Amino acid sequence: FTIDSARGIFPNTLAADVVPATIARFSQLNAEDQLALIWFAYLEMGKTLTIAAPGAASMQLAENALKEIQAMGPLQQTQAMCDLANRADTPLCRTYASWSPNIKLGFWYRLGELMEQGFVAPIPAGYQLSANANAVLATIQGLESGQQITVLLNAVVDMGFTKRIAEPVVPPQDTASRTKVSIEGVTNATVLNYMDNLNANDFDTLIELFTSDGALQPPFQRPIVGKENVLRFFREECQNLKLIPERGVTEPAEDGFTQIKVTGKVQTPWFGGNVGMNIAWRFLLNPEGKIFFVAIDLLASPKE
Amino acid sequence: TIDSARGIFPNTLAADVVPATIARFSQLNAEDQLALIWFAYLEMGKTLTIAAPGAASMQLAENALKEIQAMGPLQQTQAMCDLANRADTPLCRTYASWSPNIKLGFWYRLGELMEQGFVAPIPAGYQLSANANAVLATIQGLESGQQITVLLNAVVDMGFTKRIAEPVVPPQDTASRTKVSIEGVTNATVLNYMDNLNANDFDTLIELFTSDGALQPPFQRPIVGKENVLRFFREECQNLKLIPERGVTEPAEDGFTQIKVTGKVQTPWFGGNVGMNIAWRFLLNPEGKIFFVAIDLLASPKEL
Ligand SMILES: CC1=C(/C=C/C(C)=C/C=C/C(C)=C/C=C/C=C(C)/C=C/C=C(C)/C=C/C2=C(C)C(=O)CCC2(C)C)C(C)(C)CCC1
Ligand SMILES: CC1=C(/C=C/C(C)=C/C=C/C(C)=C/C=C/C=C(C)/C=C/C=C(C)/C=C/C2=C(C)C(=O)CCC2(C)C)C(C)(C)CCC1
Repeated sequence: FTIDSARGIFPNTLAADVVPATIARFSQLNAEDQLALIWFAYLEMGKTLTIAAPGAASMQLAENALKEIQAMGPLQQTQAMCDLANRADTPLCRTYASWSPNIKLGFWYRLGELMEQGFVAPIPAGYQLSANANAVLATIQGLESGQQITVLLNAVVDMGFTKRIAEPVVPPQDTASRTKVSIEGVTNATVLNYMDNLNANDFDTLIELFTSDGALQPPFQRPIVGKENVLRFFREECQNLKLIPERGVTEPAEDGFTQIKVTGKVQTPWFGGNVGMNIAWRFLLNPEGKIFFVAIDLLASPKE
Repeated sequence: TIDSARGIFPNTLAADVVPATIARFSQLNAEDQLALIWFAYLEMGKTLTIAAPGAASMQLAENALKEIQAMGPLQQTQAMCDLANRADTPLCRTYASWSPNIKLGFWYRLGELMEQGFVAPIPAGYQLSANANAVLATIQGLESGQQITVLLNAVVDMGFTKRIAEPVVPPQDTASRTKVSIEGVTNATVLNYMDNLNANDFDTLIELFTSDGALQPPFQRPIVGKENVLRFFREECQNLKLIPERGVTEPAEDGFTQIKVTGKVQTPWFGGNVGMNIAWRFLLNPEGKIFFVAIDLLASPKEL
């Protein structure tokens, strides 16, 4: 069997496909409505949830692009933000496209602050969203917080126009300091080592758990295949998570493989303990215990 | 901008449940994607018959169909999964070179063969996953015009990315042409647009556009410039019946005029058995040329 056929394991896991549905609707909107909608969502979410500050290295990497926009006159600033949302082919859009998700997020965090302050052209006063756009924002505001932040993440990542620029890799947590997870029902060493090395930012140890051709599938994305690609993903995108697995189930699979599904919560360093996303992991392990495939799913509700 | 013009009549109520539903579909495991379509196809076929693919189309897909028919059953199932997964294989590359009609004709013939048992069918008694059953429920709840647009997009999105299309039909003889009538709208450019498209007269039709003008099909990005728009007309827009009903005409910036028309459109795949609810949004420059036209599938007849 293939990586792609393995996507079908635990086929009855209830993934939150309202998230990609909602991003698809969002993507249909006119660019100015896209930007206003996110401005509205950001302002209202900010009443009860504060975004962590972007890292210093991140801000340094986005600094030249931010300066360029801040130096523009107001009509030109608005046009540059529209170019990003439209995925137009421009130098700024190409630069944005070369960035990891964290750098893109930190770029918009800083523009958000500047718009609140009046230093970068704000959404026009009294702006009203289009018919479709107001419905999309209603949908977003009805979602669990973990689903809301995932919609915003995808909206930010999808902007710009397609060299890879990412933050420096943090040193792994010192061995003495590491905590170990406990999962009801699951003593599988590979699963436990996966969770514990990821919580420690120990990506060189983590990648060693994979088969050479192994894949990792993030929520709502295609599998990332092979150790080179999966390690790059870990280093660019997977730093400083907190995985909090709760319970699991272990079953035999074809050809002497084992499949394990674990559910629990995950926190992103952008929100710390203020947002706990509901997550399932679905592992397919070969006979030696190596990870041939792991999918990470955002779940439809805690009921999942 | 072309992109800023996407915002005209911003309050037109597009059926964004269609791209939402496509996004959810696209998350599914490949075998569930194929079974789901098989199920929708079978149930829709009890009240709607798909027109036969044209002879030229069938000839163009003939070699790929023969190759699949020659495979043993496990390999046929694998080939159809490769298509649904967008895997990189020769068959997937060939499929991706085809226009939508050729892809549709390829699946129409495989559908007939699966019904007959000559090509590996969906396993007897197959049950969809949790997410997949919800996706199919959504589809079955949509208007028929929205259902067929979902199936069209699912078919078009398969394969892996030379352009192969059916031959262009000769324009309808002029003595035989009918003329549309639109309540409220006597604009010659809008009327010539509808009438030339209904006559398959793409050379005359393209002449209504500005050099840099664009056409935006339902839920797709603008197709920009006369070369690209004419190619689109010739590959994809043959044998439609546009039945505009009424419209509204307003001034726009820089001496332009914007016109929105609503009505129905029939595709030759279903003839008069499916009438899709459609809006056209035109932006015409001061000389009457089309700078931008968007074609939208509407959320319900209540948007007409
Ligand atoms: C745009 C824009 C604006 C600013 C918007 C801003 C500023 C938005 C900031 C949003 C952010 C900060 C969202 C962050 C979301 C983070 C998420 C959702 C992280 C989820 C990570 C998970 C689920 C990881 C799971 C994993 C697991 C557990 C594994 O086992 C393997 C690895 C991996 C798969 C990664 C303003 C307002 C100016 C208006 C104009 C336009
Ligand atoms: C896959 C598959 C299977 C077969 C599926 C098949 C066989 C499905 C066939 C579906 C079809 C046949 C759908 C056809 C849909 C056509 C549509 C929705 C056309 C809409 C056209 C419009 C709206 C045009 C509007 C335009 C206007 C008015 C303009 O003014 C400008 C041009 C344009 C924009 C084009 C089986 C079962 C084996 C199971 C395994 C997988």
